[PDB]
Amino acid sequence: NLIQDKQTDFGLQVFAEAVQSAPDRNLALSPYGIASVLGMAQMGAYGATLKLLASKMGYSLQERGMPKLQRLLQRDLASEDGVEVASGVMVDRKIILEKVFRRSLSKAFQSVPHQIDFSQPEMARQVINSWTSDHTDGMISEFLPSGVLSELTRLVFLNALHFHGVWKTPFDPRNTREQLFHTVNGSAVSVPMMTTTQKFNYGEFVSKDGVDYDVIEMPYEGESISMLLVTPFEKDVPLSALNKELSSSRIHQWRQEMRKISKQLSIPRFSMDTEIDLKSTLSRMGLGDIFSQSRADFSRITTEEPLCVSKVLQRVKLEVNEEGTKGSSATAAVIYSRMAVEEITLDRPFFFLIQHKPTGALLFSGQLTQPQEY
Ligand SMILES: *[C@@H]1O[C@H](CO)[C@@H](O)[C@H](O)[C@H]1NC(C)=O
Repeated sequence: NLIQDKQTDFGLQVFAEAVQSAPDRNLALSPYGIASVLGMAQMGAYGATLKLLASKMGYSLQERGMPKLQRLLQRDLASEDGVEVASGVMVDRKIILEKVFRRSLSKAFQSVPHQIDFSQPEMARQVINSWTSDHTDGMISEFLPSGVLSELTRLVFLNALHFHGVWKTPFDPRNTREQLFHTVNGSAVSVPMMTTTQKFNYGEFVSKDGVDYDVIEMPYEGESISMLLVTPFEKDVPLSALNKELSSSRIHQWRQEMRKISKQLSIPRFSMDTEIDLKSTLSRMGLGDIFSQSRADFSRITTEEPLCVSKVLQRVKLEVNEEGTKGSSATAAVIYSRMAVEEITLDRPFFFLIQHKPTGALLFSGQLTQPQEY
């Protein structure tokens, strides 16, 4: 809907700032997860800080009927098989919380703020890691490494997501082969390339800046979730040129302009485990003041003292491999055609989006720039 698209757009903007500052690195974020934590921050914000957040995000969770929308969204995504996701706010145990913040987090997120003794950073780390692990079924067992929290840490918003998908149609691992992937370096490296032929939802598009590109869709079993793979046509045009195609409306027009068509698709097998501290990106988006001791207004969290965000952290993890619906065939029925099936091989950096179709939410937005890394 309208506000789903606003969340998707806000999260893709964060994604687009992240890749702009690190064009050569593998990166997976969760637009849903990012909107979720900044939605938590909104519940605590007041005055100019609320106004700032609401204007950058495009909506306000403090407005009538909005907590129920956040809550149903969160409920629908978390209930997907394969999805383990956790968001929460961790606040120093010494701070006296306002009831309104408690009531807001319960109404929109069915959560409570988690009080942490940050004056003992290594204990705080173990407590936060165990909580995150318990709430992701162990899939994110050590959310934070040492050196992130300090004794000065007061308020942390975090989101953790692991996703184990099963393709509707399995890849045959016997069809997986070492083939060359071209990095932004110009260098070529040989990696396992999974391959399959099937009728694929497929479209060709051109960006605003006249860059020609394709998008191809691959469903997980159930078809509530599917991955969209997006890449420049020309092998020597960088992935960067596409950063601004990623909007919820552009995704809407991809879905109505795409049609099924036989294709031989080859894509690297890869895993990503991306940890990100979102300060630098959010500040590039104009949200720097939420981190400022002098300018941030979280009066809804506490009125007894100044308070600004210490950290906004996300960790996202997924493994993309051959696994498909058990006992299903890797291969279509043999239909003869004088039509040569076009090959699409993803042997240069590409975007991948993983979308929940009922809500339209993006569980992931990532770029693969080097398949041999996480
Ligand atoms: C590119 O630089 C050299 C080869 O040109 C290599 O050692 C390095 O790891 C490459 N980096 C990436 C990200 O492919």
